[PDB]
Amino acid sequence: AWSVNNFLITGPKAYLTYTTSVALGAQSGIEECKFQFAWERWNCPENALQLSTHNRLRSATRETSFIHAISSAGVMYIITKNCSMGDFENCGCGWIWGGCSDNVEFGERISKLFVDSLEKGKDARALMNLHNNRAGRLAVRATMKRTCKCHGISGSCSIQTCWLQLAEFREMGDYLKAKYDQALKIEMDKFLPSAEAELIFLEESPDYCTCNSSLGIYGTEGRECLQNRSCGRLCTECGLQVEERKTEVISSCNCKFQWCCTVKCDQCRHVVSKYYCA
Amino acid sequence: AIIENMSTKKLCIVGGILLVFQIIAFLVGGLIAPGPTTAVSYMSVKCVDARKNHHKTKWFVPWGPNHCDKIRDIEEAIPREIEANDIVFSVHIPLPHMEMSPWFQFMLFILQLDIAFKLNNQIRENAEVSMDVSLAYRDDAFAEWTEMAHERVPRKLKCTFTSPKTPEHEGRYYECDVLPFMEIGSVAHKFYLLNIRLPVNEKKKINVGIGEIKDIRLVGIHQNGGFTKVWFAMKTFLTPSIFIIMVWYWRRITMMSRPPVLLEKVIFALGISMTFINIPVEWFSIGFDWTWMLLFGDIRQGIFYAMLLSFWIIFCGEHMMDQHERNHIAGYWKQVGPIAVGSFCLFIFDMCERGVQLTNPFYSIWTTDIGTELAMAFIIVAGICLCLYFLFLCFMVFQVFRNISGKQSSLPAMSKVRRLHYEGLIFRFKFLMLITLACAAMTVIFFIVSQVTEGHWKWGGVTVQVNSAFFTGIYGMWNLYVFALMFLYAPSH
Ligand SMILES: *[C@@H]1O[C@H](CO)[C@@H](O[C@@H]2O[C@H](CO)[C@@H](O[C@@H]3O[C@H](CO[C@H]4O[C@H](CO)[C@@H](O)[C@H](O)[C@@H]4O)[C@@H](O)[C@H](O[C@H]4O[C@H](CO)[C@@H](O)[C@H](O[C@H]5O[C@H](CO)[C@@H](O)[C@H](O)[C@@H]5O)[C@@H]4O)[C@@H]3O)[C@H](O)[C@H]2NC(C)=O)[C@H](O)[C@H]1NC(C)=O
Ligand SMILES: CCCCCC/C=C/CCCCCCCC(=O)O[C@H](COC(=O)CCCCCCC/C=C\CCCCCCCC)COP(=O)(O)OC[C@H](O)CO
Ligand SMILES: CCCCCC/C=C\CCCCCCCC(=O)O[C@H](COC(=O)CCCCCCC/C=C/CCCCCCCC)COP(=O)(O)OC[C@H](O)CO
Ligand SMILES: CCCCCC/C=C\CCCCCCCC(=O)O[C@H](COC(=O)CCCCCCC/C=C\CCCCCCCC)COP(=O)(O)OC[C@H](O)CO
Ligand SMILES: CC(C)CCC[C@@H](C)[C@H]1CC[C@H]2[C@@H]3CC=C4C[C@@H](OC(=O)CCC(=O)O)CC[C@]4(C)[C@H]3CC[C@]12C
Ligand SMILES: *[C@@H]1O[C@H](CO)[C@@H](O[C@@H]2O[C@H](CO)[C@@H](O)[C@H](O)[C@H]2NC(C)=O)[C@H](O)[C@H]1NC(C)=O
Ligand SMILES: *C(=O)CCCCCCCCCCCCCCC
Repeated sequence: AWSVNNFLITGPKAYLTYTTSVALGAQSGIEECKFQFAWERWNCPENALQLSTHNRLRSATRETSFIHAISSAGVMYIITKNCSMGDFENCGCGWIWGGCSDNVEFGERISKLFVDSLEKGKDARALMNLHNNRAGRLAVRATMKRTCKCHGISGSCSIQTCWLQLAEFREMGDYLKAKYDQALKIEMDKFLPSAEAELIFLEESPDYCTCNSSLGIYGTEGRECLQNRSCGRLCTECGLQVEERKTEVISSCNCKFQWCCTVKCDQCRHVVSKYYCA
Repeated sequence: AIIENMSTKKLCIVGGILLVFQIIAFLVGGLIAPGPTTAVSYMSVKCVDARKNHHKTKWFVPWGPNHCDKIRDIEEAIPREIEANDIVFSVHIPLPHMEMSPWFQFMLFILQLDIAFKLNNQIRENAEVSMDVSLAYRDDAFAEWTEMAHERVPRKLKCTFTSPKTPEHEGRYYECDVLPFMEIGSVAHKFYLLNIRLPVNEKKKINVGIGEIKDIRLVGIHQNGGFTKVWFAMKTFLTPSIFIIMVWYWRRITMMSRPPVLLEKVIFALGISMTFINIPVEWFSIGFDWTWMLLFGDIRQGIFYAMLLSFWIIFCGEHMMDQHERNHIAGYWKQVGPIAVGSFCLFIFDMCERGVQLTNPFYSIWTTDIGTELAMAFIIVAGICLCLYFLFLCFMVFQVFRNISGKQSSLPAMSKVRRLHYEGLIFRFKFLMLITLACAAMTVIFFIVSQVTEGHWKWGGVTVQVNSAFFTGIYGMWNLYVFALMFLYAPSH
């Protein structure tokens, strides 16, 4: 669904040079969603992105609500950076009289038109996706940090200029994961309304640990985790194997550092306690 | 004087006219002028200097036809083998296909470094960032750049990491204070190019242990170009009214047998200071570029504040019905004591902070170890002077109220000639004191409201910018205050 080809055919006009960045931002949200779910029974697999469009009744789970929100949030984040980096000509604009919209309403609107156009229908599932996409965009605005500067009389605070700055994408992933832990199951249509900043799903998730090829479930088999903590209860309950490999891993070690850069390092050998669940 | 002779109806009428003018002053800012300032955030483009500096500047351009070879994100310099001094953070201040105009009139830049938390590489106890900053200007596209300033800009990194230092939180950004970067006093040219370089040296500690910088941001602040035009219109409308009323006031004063008393001369000086403020000098900044305009506009309003405090204290002192005659400024250790010393200290502070910024746009008095000490000492002395002046003013208010209470027990037992004189003096003092208290209360209340509010409301179908409404309303209120001072306390027929 969140592909460059889909954003092209099923996408707004008059904004055609953004489609490469829109799909790119949707991928940024997915890889964040994969990170946030790396220790769970559902590791945000890329299968539930194009195969999750049809069979809406069996794809209206709590996990697809996170899919839409984190992808819509990623588009807003990536476009805002593009406008701040000068990658797009006019982002917000009068310039002489009053300035512009701080290149975040443009990112929100570009995200809005590109991802809302994807849902062709207006059925019960379509209302959910429009709600979840809006919730992801609001999570971006809510997570923004406010900083201010005093430049008054002799640098005093008689006049103060305040501006909103985007937080790092990890903050919003944690924010949306928290909203995913508290998700609302709706009854037959997205009767009563729901809060604008809350994710909503329609059908309960299935038993993800059990493998089901048809339902796009790969099962909780042959997966790394941590015991120290989340797994074990996610491995011993479903899966009669733990199988501590204890295989050596090579990583960076004893490096000299600068603010960035390619640096002088070496090779460092040490065994680790990596696990493969089931 | 005029305040003595006028009846209650004429006083109410002039007060109502002033009230209408003040409502207009609120409304011009609220419903016409946009926000006072515009803060626009920039992301630096990390260009790559794949050469050796041959004493010829390159002016790495972030975007456009001759755009620099750039890396979209750090850790791309490891596969490409890019050193620390080969990354040039470049920002084009006019965001693409926009252009700065002389209607902005100041250009504040501040840096927001993004530093990732790494267990091996952390920020030292006293981390200083040294930046080889080069700034350039250009009026026409497809033309060369010209260097405005190029000097090393050292800043101290006051960064903190609220999150725990466990490896589970590695890669998170430091929560760091904003670094003051530059403020030029005029928007001379349409386009500005800013190249920031961070050379490193291990033999001598420069840019060592400053953390793991990912990106550096930059916020551009200017006066919105629309608030400037409304401010200019207001100043142009206010200068002739104040000038004419002051000329009329002094012409009436220099028409009586008696020489002017101290209070009238102080009112004349306050009118002179208000006139000095509202002379529209800044129109000349649209055709000519003068970086000293902020200093001029700072000194003007500092002078007016000092003269207003002096007028308040002298008005309170002169209105006590004591045996002493309190003309002849020599004897006012209450006025020249704290007010003059505080004004001189603030003048030294602004000359050492905004005055040095003229030659070096990146100079900040807070970066020096002893410079910040001297500056903070100056503000400490100024605050002590202000507190002492407030204490003296409260003492004088208590004394004059006690004197009024003492006299009022013996007004009926007078010769109904000087008795009317004393009753009028008491009434005038109380009337102006209540007006001054109301004006100060409005100023403080609306200042707090503006400082706590986002800036714009939506009670109706149109946004109401209260931030610029504050500035226009306060300007008009104090101009009308001086106008009423020069009209009420003027000689009459
Ligand atoms: C808005 O802002 C966004 C980020 O904030 C930008 O996203 C960035 O977009 C660029 C542009 O595509 C992407 O970065 C690279 O994209 C390449 C696309 O493939 C292209 O390859 C050729 C051009 O190089 C050409 O055939 C085509 O034009 C084709 O489209 C990727 O190939 C590239 O892959 C990276 O990762 C590979 C796997 O790790 C790695 O092997 C690659 O190495 C290559 O490049 C390095 C460095 O030049 C060389 O040293 C190697 O030898 C090898 O040649 C390469 O490192 C990479 O993804 C990407 O989508 C994104 N970048 C980031 C960091 O997010 C948007 O572009 C902005 N919007 C606008 C309008 O500008
Ligand atoms: C948004 C508001 C902006 C600020 C508003 C400022 C207004 C403050 C109101 C303060 C009221 C002061 C009056 C105190 C009471 C007083 O003094 O005595 C009262 C006087 O009653 C009155 O009629 C006072 C009328 C005052 C009308 C408002 C004053 C406005 C004049 C100048 C304002 C200065 C600029 C302030 C900002 C301008 C825009 C508002 C009774 O006196 P009396 O009858 O005993 O003796 C008669 C006397 O001999 C007359 O010749
Ligand atoms: C938490 C406590 C809050 C403290 C409140 C501090 C008080 C005021 C804060 C704001 C100061 C005034 C706002 C700035 C407006 C201003 O200076 O306009 C100036 C005009 O200057 C003025 O007339 C402002 C006068 C402000 C007077 C403040 C007095 C308040 C008194 C407080 C103490 C009360 C004592 C009462 C004594 C009573 C005695 C009887 C012109 O600006 P500009 O053209 O030079 O260009 C600058 C412009 O901003 C853009 O270019
Ligand atoms: C009632 C008085 C209150 C103070 C009580 C006195 C006791 C102690 C005083 C010391 C406390 C003052 C704190 C000031 C700290 C300070 O230096 O702040 C500085 C900036 O603050 C200042 O520059 C204050 C300068 C003076 C503020 C008033 C402006 C001038 C006022 C009137 C103009 C002249 C009128 C003369 C009247 C004289 C009357 C005596 C920045 O610190 P930062 O780096 O941490 O923050 C960065 C910020 O974003 C930059 O804009
Ligand atoms: C705004 C800043 C840059 C300072 C501006 C200075 C002027 C606004 C001041 C300083 C000298 C003043 C003047 C000094 C001399 C007088 C003469 C006075 O007219 C009379 O004395 C007539 C005598 C009579 O009654 O016959 C009227 C005010 C005036 C012009 C003053 C008006 C205003 C002036 C020009
Ligand atoms: C995969 O999921 C499908 C549907 O959720 C399962 O099919 C159901 O299996 C139950 C077993 O108790 C039957 O009662 C239902 O009638 C089945 N429904 C359909 C539509 O076939 C299936 O068993 C799961 N597992 C596998 C291996 O396919
Ligand atoms: C920030 O630094 C504000 C500007 C500093 C004020 C400038 C000093 C002006 C001196 C005032 C002169 C009038 C004094 C009246 C008392 C006799």
